[PDB]
Amino acid sequence: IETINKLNRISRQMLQEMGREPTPEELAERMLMPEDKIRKVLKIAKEPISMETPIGDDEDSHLGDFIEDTTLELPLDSA
Amino acid sequence: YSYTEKKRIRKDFGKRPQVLDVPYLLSIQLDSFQKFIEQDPEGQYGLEAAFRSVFPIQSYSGNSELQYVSYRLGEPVFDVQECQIRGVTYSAPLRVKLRLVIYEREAPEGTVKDIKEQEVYMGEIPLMTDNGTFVINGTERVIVSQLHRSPGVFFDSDKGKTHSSGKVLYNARIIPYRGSWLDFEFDPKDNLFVRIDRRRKLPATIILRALNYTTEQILDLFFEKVIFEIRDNKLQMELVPERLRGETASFDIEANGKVYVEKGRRITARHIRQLEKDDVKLIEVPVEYIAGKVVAKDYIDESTGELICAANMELSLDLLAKLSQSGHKRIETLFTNDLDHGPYISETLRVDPTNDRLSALVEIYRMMRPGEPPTREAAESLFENLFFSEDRYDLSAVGRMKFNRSLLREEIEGSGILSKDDIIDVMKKLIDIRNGKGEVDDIDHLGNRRIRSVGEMAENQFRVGLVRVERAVKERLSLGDLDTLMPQDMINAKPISAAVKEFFGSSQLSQFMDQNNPLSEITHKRRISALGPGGLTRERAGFEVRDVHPTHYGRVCPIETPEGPNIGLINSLSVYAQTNEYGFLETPYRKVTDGVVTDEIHYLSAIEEGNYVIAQANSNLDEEGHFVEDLVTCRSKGESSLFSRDQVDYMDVSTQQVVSVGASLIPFLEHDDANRALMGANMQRQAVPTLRADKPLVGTGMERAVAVDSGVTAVAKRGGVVQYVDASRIVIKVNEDEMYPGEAGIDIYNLTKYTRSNQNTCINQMPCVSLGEPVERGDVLADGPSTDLGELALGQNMRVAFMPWNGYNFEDSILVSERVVQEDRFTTIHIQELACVSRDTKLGPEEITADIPNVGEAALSKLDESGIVYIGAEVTGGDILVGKVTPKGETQLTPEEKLLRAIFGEKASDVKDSSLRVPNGVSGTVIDVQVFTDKRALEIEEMQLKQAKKDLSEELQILEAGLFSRIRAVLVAGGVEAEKLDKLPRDRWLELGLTDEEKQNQLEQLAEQYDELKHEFEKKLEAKRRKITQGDDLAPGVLKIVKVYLAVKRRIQPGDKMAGRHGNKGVISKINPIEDMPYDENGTPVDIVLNPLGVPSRMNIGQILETHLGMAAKGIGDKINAMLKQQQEVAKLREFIQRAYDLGADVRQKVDLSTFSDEEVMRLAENLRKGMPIATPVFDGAKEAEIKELLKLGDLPTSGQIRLYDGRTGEQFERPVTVGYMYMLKLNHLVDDKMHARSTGSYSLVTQQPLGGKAQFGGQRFGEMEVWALEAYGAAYTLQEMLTVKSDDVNGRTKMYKNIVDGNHQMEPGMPESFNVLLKEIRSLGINIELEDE
Amino acid sequence: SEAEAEVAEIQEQFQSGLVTAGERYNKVIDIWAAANDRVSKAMMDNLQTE
Amino acid sequence: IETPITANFREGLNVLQYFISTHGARKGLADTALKTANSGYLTRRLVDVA
Amino acid sequence: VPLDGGRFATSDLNDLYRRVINRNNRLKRLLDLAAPDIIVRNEKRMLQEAVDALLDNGRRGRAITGSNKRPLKSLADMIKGKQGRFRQNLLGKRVDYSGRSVITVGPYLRLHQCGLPKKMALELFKPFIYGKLELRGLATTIKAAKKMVEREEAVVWDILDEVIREHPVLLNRAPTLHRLGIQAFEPVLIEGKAIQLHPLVCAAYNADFDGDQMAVHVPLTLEAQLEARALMMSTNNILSPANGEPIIVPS
Ligand SMILES: [Mg+2]
Repeated sequence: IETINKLNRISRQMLQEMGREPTPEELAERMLMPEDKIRKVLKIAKEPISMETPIGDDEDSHLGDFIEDTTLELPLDSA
Repeated sequence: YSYTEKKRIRKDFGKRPQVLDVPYLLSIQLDSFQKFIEQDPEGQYGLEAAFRSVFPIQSYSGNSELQYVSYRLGEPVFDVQECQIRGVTYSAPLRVKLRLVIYEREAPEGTVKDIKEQEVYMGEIPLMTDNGTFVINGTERVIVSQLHRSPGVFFDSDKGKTHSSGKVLYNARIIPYRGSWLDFEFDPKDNLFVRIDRRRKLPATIILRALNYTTEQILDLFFEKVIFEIRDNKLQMELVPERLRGETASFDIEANGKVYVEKGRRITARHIRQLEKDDVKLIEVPVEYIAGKVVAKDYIDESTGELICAANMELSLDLLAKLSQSGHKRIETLFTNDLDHGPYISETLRVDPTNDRLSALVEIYRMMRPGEPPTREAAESLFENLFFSEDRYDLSAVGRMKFNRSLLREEIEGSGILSKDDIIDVMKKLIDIRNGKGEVDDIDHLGNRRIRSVGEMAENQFRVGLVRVERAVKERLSLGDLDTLMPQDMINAKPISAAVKEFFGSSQLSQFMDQNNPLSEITHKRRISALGPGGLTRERAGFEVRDVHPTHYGRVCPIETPEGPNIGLINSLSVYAQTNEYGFLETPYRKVTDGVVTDEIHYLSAIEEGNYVIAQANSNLDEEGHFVEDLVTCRSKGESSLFSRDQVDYMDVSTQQVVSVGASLIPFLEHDDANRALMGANMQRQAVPTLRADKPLVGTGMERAVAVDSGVTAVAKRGGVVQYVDASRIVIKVNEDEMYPGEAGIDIYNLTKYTRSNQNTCINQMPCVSLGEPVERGDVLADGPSTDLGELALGQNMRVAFMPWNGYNFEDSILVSERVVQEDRFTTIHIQELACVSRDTKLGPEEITADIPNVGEAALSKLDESGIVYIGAEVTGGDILVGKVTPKGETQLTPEEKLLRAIFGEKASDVKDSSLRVPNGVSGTVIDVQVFTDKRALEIEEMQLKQAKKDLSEELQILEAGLFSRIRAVLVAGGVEAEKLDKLPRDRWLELGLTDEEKQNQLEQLAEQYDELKHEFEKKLEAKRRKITQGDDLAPGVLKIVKVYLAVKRRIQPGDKMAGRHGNKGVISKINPIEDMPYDENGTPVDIVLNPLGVPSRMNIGQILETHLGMAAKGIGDKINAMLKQQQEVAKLREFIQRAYDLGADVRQKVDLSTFSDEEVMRLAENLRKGMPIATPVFDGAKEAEIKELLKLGDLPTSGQIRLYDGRTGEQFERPVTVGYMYMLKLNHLVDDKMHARSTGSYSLVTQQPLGGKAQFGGQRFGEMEVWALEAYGAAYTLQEMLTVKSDDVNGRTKMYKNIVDGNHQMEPGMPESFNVLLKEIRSLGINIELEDE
Repeated sequence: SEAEAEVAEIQEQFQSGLVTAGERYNKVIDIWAAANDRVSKAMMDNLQTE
Repeated sequence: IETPITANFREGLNVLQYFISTHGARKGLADTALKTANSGYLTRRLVDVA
Repeated sequence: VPLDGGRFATSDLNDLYRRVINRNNRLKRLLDLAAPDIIVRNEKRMLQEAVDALLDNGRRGRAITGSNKRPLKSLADMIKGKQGRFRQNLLGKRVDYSGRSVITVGPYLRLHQCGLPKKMALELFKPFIYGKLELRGLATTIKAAKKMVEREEAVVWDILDEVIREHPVLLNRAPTLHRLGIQAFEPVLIEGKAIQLHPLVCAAYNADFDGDQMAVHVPLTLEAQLEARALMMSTNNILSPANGEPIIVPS
């Protein structure tokens, strides 16, 4: 979290100085860490996304309906 | 005419000589964002308004300060094109000049201390495309103009409960625009009660305790302020004539020396008249008269400071005398007499004694903050700051307006703020609406208020960013250094750009466009809603908001609105419509003066509309005279009836101004049905572009401006000779005298290509023209998906016959010859899309390569020598396009497979296959690949390099073989090596002719070309060769992305849904061989056969008229055909063609051909042969007489009824049949786009139950209806099969499955999981519930 | 032409400040009804066994 | 209304005759689309007794 | 459970479970410290509330919602109304081996007949044709049968006809008002993508060909096959039981 504080502080100084989007090499340097950390944190900032949301604009498809389950078996494989 | 309409005339049966030409709609956004951006010297708007509003910033002492100087925008770096591709903001930099002037505070305010004038970049701004689109992150995004709001009072009347009074009782309500609500209510005991937004019940009253009043002014609302003057003994007093309005004179209302109203006598209109006319409200009256009266206000003796009489207390004579002795010869009276003032506030005071404001404020707190302790600045700041502070009314200048505009304010704009004056004035206008006439807004009528229009929101989020700035600006100004602290060191480029990004790119009410049709996209642009924020909902709104209002005329098309839940809520805009400034709608209506229908036109609002009388444009004007007949069709009062001629105040402009554009396009609507015309108007927008462009023979006249205004135009360059000619490009060479010596002056133009639609259809443009012909400005230089020479093209023109046929046109179905698809003229295309995300894999990047063991990697074993890459690189369905591989983990090391990879032995890490392939059965066209950034590995990638270097070596050799002409020639200037130049090898010419000063410079310019060019090749080689040589190792998650799109085109077949332009649908059920079509003794068979089963019950007679007027048109087209094959002389072409143009009765529209030369008539006749159209304007349509004269001019039957021959036996049928040509429409509602049938799919999580939706392999859900039909039936087995196995149970389905393959189809019942779930659910509730397990 | 003369009379009646509207208005509708029901007769006579 | 449809489909309509028909069309249509529930309830409550 | 993109997915109950356990453990803390029992009262109200919300959340007061601002489904609703077991998915299921698509007329059908685009014939009847390709043994294994049937042998057609001969199947159009909206005909295999339908039963279906689609269902077992042929059949149903009139009206 302290690292992430440093980054979401330093990124903004960066886009000031830049004035346009810091895709992670126009971000990484001033952060003081290489590209891969900024990128990794850019991935991990996804809190999960709550099945009970209506991905259908209508009350037609809560995400739970779309989910497929690839764990048990397929009967042709048993055969 | 114009060349594009010379080259093809739409004959026009319109007569009604129109004063107006059709309007345009889009003016408000350009002006808004322009003024925001505009260099306003004096009248600031937006930007410079904001700047001069904020800067300069300083200390109050003067210690330091920054200065504003000016602003300038930068060029937006990339184009909107890359901003649509790349997934990028379209935006332009911002640059502001700022100076840091600073003062000596030692000297008083000596300014010469520091001056740092420099310019500051601070973020780009997204800008407006020429549509108004704002491309942000790959994406054009847009406003909706949204229709919403309403106050009022609405209460019933109860007659004379106090029968002595006989009074009407009505409660009363307020709606502030913003803030809290508040009601009266009268009860059965005749008492005025109140609820302050559902506060505790009190003596309070509505706006009055909102406005801090006691009983006197609660009474003063309806009644007024009489003043008693006791003149040295005697009472006198004064009046308003509209106080004593239908009231009883107890005594003699006389005057100075004249008697108005005697005793017991009511002050009739005669009495108020003479009471006004004689200039008297003055009279000598008895003092006792005051007995019964109520004092208006608290009165005292100033000597005392004692209430002689409190406010709202009945006056007398002992208080008369005391008031008068105290210093009141003026007794204002409020009036609680007895009769009509039923003692309501009195009984309330006898029930409740609170009569103070601070209790009003505490109770304000307490309703607002119930259970919370009232504190006075809390209750008061609550009461005020909530809905009168500028903070809350955020600042919105559409607000500012919206309140000006809900004020009846003339100031559109004003300040940047919404002064609470705007609030109370909007509220007072709104309560003046409700007390007056009950028309608050245009709720459902499409006259559009209050509509929040476009552009403005940019400024809202702009200034939000400005505040996001200004806080930190403060924190760093006051704290940090002042002298050494530049503005740009205080200026961050993030929030303003970040806002105008977020909002232009995140919204409701904005979504992808309906691209299938220029009609659909205009009427999508000419579309209105009653939904969204601040709007309605389908479940909350009813029928009143769905049916149409009599204001609709000239404002609302009642014919373009869906049939679903959106039936009346959704409804489209009419043709001649515009927008008033308050949002509202006004309407063209021809002024009628003296009955003479004046050609100037006034834009009447709907509230103006009803009070005036409007005549109809169907009216027979008497030739600049007036309405001819006594009974003009005019209209007012929300109802039509029959009135005189000079009485007209307006007439309608056109026979159109009610209609929308989509409804403008069916000819002969006047012979059509509202539901079927409604169905036609909807499916017209669902018509789909064909490959070719076939026009309508029958028009209404509106085809051209819609094909045009869905597009734009072009321009020219210097005089010259046309260099290169093309569908879309032209190159011109400028003349030598025009060519400046420095430039080459190869004036070149730009061009057009293919593209997909938002709805998976095709985009393109082609010419309707030639090169070396004059182009009148405003012409159409290139056609569209649905346009040709500048008119609409939704469908095709061809034969029709109306018959049953052997059950093939049983119910609404369609039959058709084989020959139409030999032409493919309905056959057409669907561009589809396919993709490859190549992402980061832990085991290593997915690499683009494909290596294969396992002998042949089979059936490749059985092939001929050739092999599925078979001759000429041929490839089947299923083959690979982009071979991507992904590194693979390891797996359990079983002896068999490990023996197999000891046989073949894929080296190590076993980079698993991920090739991008042709999915099964594809007959499309993998038309191109874009990408977004082992043995055959190296073959494919160095061969990709073979490909690419040959591409780009070509690119080189062309682009520099260009330049080698000038290199050579540059020697030949300054002498001539007239035969010394060429034959010796070309390079060794600089050693030829050379002279003094000015040539060696060009020997070296020449050498510089030799340098720069081979240098750039070295550059590009480096880049290109490495980028093909590199493996996939690109970016976070972007290892790379590869792209594909398809184009599926094949012949049409049963299931496709075809139709015309009157609701006349149809499903296909067979294609008919031509010999198996009806034919005639001419042997000429029918294209299609239709069932006339429904036209009486469909009542789409316009389709019939369409048909006849089409048959006659092929009548003229065949004449020109024969004149072509027979190759007529110029004279005859002239004769016949001018005979063709001037054919109609009194055609409004007129051309001569003697204007043109011969070859122009040749171009004219060589461009018309696909067809000339005709306009049947909608309600100014054709007549039976015209089409019949026209048809027999074709030598055809008058009614186009012709004996037809079957060819299954060759005979004649019994009766002749109607024959002629209709104009029909394809749709995106294709059996292609409809067919799927599938099997079980997925299951959910929390209930674990199977799927519905065919695309994802769905089973269909059932209601209780459908299981209970099975109960009625008796399939108890099948019921339990539909209770356990397929959805809830497991042992049932799997026992059943094992058994059916054992042949025994036996039943084992168990229990649905639903049941034990029920138990555990009701058992978490702590109740004993449990299974009775078998 | 007959309906034209009829409504012209209706107009002049309205001009008088007599039949004012409801009598007039109902009168007008009833005569339109009858006029084109006669049209309906004319036409169904002018097809079926002509 | 007391001033009717005079013409027919062959002869030719007026704009407002048409527009008056749109009302009855829409009212009857909303009745159609919004009573499958009414039978829905009556039927299914009756069956659940069964 | 997870999703493809690492995102996770849950039932709302876990929320309330966590709430109750946490409040209880904090109460175990407060009761070890002999804390001022005003907080023990507040924790008791809170424990009872979290219980009662596990029991019934949105009945008491203002409902509990996420950052969504939407309230969260309880246990009770998973038994109750529509989305409970009963009305949605215990009484009324999604079906294995089914199909549906647009319909057109069969003017030359006999009564017992119906179209079948052999594509979906094959899709629904792959187990029979597979068992029969093993019985004959051309496809010696199910790899072989599946690859042979992806490659659409000529025998797959004759054997599809063989299997489909005397093999009834159901037909269903929405809305299924009364019994005769769903019947069982004999297949007629066609390569026409539109279902053909004996025109006289357009009325029982209330069906007319303006873009309609029918749906289809498979009697696998033999009680179901024989019901389809004896009871749902087109030839045992000739009168409304509402009233003894014929249902064979000329269309
Ligand atoms: Mg239908």
